[PDB]
Amino acid sequence: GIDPFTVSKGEELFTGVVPILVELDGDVNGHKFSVSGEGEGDATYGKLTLKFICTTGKLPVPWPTLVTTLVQCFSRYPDHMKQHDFFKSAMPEGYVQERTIFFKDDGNYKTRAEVKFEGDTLVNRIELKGIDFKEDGNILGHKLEYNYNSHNVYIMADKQKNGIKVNFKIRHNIEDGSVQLADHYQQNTPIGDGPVLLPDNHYLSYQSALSKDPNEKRDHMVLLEFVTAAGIT
Ligand SMILES: [Br-]
Ligand SMILES: [Br-]
Ligand SMILES: [Br-]
Ligand SMILES: [Br-]
Repeated sequence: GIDPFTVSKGEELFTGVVPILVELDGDVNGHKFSVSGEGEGDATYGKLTLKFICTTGKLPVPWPTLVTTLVQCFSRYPDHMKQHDFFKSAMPEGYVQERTIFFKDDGNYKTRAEVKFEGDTLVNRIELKGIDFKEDGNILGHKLEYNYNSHNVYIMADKQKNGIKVNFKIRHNIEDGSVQLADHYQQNTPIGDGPVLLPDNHYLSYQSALSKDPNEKRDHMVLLEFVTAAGIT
């Protein structure tokens, strides 16, 4: 645990608007890149507003393939489900979020992130490793639409890791009208040793919109996103 006093513990840190910083270093089939993002989250409304920039030049993969990787503590948990909010309960010390993302008939991403507070800022620091991609596939060939769909993200307790398991399927729209499936396997573990809320089975409901900043000439993505916990009552 932490200094008891630490003015705000877990949920108390998210009652207002919180600045967010995201830092990602990636390597996909040897194409190395980095991304930074900045914005804010308002968990009362499940609301995220973020702008991401590829800091190394051109992004070697489509932006939509990075949305899931690039802060589930900003989810709106209904009052009646407050006891199932693992993500906020881990704060401020935070949690490790690990994924494997299988792109159907193509490669996989494996990601490891630490999500925690650094002062007033909620920070998501990620490493991403992609292998087994087709150089002419939908990912390295940049054949995905710059858009995003709504999804449910399914959560269960992992009592052995004092954490959670998460799984879900993302369907990316291909430029020919077809669909590129990306199956997500996820686990989160607290960084601290204190108690955390281990949830009953439930899900998060996501809506996401991607756009561009008309005055931004670097390779970038503007993201608006709303996230709401559901599935209990
Ligand atoms: Br793109
Ligand atoms: Br999120
Ligand atoms: Br969109
Ligand atoms: Br469920």
